[PDB]
Amino acid sequence: KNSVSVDLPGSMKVLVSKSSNADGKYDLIATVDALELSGTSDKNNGSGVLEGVKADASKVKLTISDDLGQTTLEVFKSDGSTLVSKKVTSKDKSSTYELFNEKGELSLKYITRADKSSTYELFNEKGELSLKYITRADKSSTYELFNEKGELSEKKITRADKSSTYELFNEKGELSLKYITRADGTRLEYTGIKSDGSGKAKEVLKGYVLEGTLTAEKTTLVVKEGTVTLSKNISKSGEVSVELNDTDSSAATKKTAAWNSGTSTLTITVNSKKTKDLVFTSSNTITVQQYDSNGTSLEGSAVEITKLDEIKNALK
Repeated sequence: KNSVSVDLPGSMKVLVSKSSNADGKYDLIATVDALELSGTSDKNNGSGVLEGVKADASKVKLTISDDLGQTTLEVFKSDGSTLVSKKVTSKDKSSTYELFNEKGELSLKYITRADKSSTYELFNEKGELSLKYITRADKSSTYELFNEKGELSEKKITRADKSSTYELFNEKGELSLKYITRADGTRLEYTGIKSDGSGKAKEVLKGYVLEGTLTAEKTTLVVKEGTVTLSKNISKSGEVSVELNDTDSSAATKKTAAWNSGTSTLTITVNSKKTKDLVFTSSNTITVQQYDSNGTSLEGSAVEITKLDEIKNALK
């Protein structure tokens, strides 16, 4: 026919006859997710109502507002009254999609908007929220999954700088696992978390992993090489303190260390002579630098550690 294709909110197209019929009306045809719909409108721009029937006897109504600014796609049961789904989209790309349960209440609601923020919600058979995933215009998000009892089972909060906190709870809704991912990608992993707040810790750094424990007061990661044990403590405030302990009583080879929290540096000494500086950086790296053989001042440049063995080597 002489028809015009018209683009519609919601990534749909309608075809509207160019010629009015005897009654002053225009025929409309449109395929939406493979299904052909049809209507007759008194308007000639693509607005109006189209209808179609699916092979499962479901009934589909598309309503297009006068100014083409908004479309409503409804899916009904075979009675053409009981709702299955409804999708409303605007010209600015904002849209709400709703799926209905046999009760006639929402089982799913999903809004996606202009700035590309969105909210996705599932509702259980009680009418209660069972999952919520919200994404923001800066790509931050929060995800919550609840269990049948309505307690939290899984939670992830992701920030705009890409840092995140991921939590898993057991079947009683108690915290079991927590991953804290930093903005730079490094991670603190807490597993086997117990009622008393202690558990296993790992810090995942770029190239290597430290292991340790969590207690009520702090996280302490430990590297041991022979008689020497290095401990990195992270306090509740995020404050780091480092300790070195050497079970070697030999005055000639025993390591002792002095921490400086102002410079986040542990200085190691052997036989009254400084041997190296281990610096615990705000960038979640560890550098090692040696002194000269008199122990007077640092030589060379600091080397950034990328493997656990390098830490071990520094403690020999």
